[PDB]
Amino acid sequence: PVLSFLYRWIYDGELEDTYHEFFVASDPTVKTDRLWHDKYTLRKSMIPSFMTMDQSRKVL
Amino acid sequence: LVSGFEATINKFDKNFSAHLLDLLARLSIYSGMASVISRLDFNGFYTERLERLSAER
Amino acid sequence: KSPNVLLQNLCCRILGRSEADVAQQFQYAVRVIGSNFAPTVERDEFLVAEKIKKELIRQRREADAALFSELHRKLHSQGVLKNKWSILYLLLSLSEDPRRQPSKVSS
Amino acid sequence: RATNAQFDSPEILRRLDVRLLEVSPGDTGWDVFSLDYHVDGPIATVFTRECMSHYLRVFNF
Amino acid sequence: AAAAAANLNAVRETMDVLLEISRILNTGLDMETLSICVRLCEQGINPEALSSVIKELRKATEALK
Repeated sequence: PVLSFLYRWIYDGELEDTYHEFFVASDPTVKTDRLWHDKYTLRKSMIPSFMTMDQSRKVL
Repeated sequence: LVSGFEATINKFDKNFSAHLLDLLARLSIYSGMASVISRLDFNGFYTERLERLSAER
Repeated sequence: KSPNVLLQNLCCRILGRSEADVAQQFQYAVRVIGSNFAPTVERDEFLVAEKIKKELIRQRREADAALFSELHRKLHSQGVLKNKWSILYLLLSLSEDPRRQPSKVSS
Repeated sequence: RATNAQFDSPEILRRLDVRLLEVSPGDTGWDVFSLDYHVDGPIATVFTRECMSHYLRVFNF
Repeated sequence: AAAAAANLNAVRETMDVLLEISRILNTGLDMETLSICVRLCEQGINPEALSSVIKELRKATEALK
């Protein structure tokens, strides 16, 4: 399932999780020019160990 | 008769000037958008000769 | 304290003259304050605060405009005045441009 | 119209507009006149608010 | 009381704060005249009328000359 969360976050920026199983930390109701500034925060517990930090800063 | 002509013309002239200045005052609040004020007095007469002084309130 | 002698102290603060020297000005002073004892414009201390701020931005003293936010805070902190909007408008109505102000007062 | 800046594309000519910085009697006309040149669209993410405030200080000097 | 005397110290502070606001807004008022105006605003008064008072009283001292 993380290879169905790290195989569509690479391509089309499509994600949906209810309980957080991935390092996307959304901020609600941000669709303006603060979208380039927010709605994403690199949560540091949902990054798997075979990845590295640069891989996770790129997909975001 | 010049009370049926000239005095009546002056009464109408007074009322027309009053309506005109009230129109220009109520038109100045409205923000080619200000061309409506410019066209009516392009020479610059009959427009805001008095500012309507502020009271001691 | 009664307001009529309290207004009589005001006319001897602005004028240098005594109250047995002039009573003609003070009669005119009650003529303007009286019957205009309730607000002739609507109140908000928020808008008047943003116009003392916009004046300090106009002078590019914008470190003092955020020091002013603590000066607007102190007036709320006592809470004995409810006409906090009025006295800020009063210094704003009598405001002029120094082009700059240096050596700050308060505390 | 009298000077040569009318070779500009219409967008930036529409984006600029005179900005007032508040009436204060005793203040000459030179100190309150500055253009705004606001910015909207997707390009506004590069030109943040803090950038515009610092440009206003540069203009005032 | 005691808190009713500590607030007198704190309004003595507030008058100096308003004096700083008076000098950065460049108004010719001192600590003493503002102390009349705060007591007037306690009873409730218009700053629009006080501004007209101050603009007339300073411009009628050469009319009592």
